[PDB]
Amino acid sequence: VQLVESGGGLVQAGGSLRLSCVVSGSAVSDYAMGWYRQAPGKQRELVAAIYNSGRTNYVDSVKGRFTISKDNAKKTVYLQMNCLKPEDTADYFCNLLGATTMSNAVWGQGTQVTVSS
Ligand SMILES: [Hg+2]
Repeated sequence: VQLVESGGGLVQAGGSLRLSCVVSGSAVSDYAMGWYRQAPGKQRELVAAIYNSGRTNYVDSVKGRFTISKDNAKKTVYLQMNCLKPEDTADYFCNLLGATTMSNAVWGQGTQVTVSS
């Protein structure tokens, strides 16, 4: 898969961002997708998942604050990020679910989110 993230930036605590992930091919239509984040001294962790049916789930720390969605026609996955806190500072990536362990996974450059206090 080919993946290009955008929308990150510097934001103030309490603010909002909308991240986009444009995917080549039909991955958005064919596979469950997720948004991941990698904090300074950590590994990539799944924070939001969207399943083929349109069902979603979230890690507890972002539930109610972040919303994952997709547009099949635009081959894009979105992460609406509200109620941002400094602890959300991280590099954000989108990918097929399982990409942290599955063979031949490919990652984009990610998009950096920095939340100031
Ligand atoms: Hg909130």
